[PDB]
Amino acid sequence: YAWNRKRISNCVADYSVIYNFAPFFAFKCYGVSPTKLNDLCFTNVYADSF
Amino acid sequence: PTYGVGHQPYRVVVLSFELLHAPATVCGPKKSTNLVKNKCVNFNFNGLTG
Amino acid sequence: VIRGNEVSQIAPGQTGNIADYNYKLPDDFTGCVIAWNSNKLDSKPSGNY
Repeated sequence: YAWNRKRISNCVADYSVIYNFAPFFAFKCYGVSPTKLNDLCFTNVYADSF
Repeated sequence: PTYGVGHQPYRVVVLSFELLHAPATVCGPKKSTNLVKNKCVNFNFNGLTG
Repeated sequence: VIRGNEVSQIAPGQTGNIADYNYKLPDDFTGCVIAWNSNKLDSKPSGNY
């Protein structure tokens, strides 16, 4: 009910180090494949944690 | 043994097959039936049904 | 043997880090992959290296 939103911008995102931080199983995504997150790039990245 | 759940040791045995027009050697367990001629009959020549 | 985050990694039409060097499946093929849990089957008291 009080989830914290952290805005991530103006940096270089390497998504290969996410697997070494949390012991999850599947990188479940809807619009972008997890193996193609590095060649192309976006405007802003937001993180919601609950 | 005290590691996280996201990188537990697993095991894989692959049983990949292939579909070729090569002379087939490995099949399933079946039975052979003698030839018939000039008759409308269903056939099972090496798995090629019709 | 494989790691935990590798059952979905080894697939036709998939990339990553394992599929580049260790084991790569062709995109169009028949047959498949059998996987399970072998955490206690690969747990020495000092670990596996």
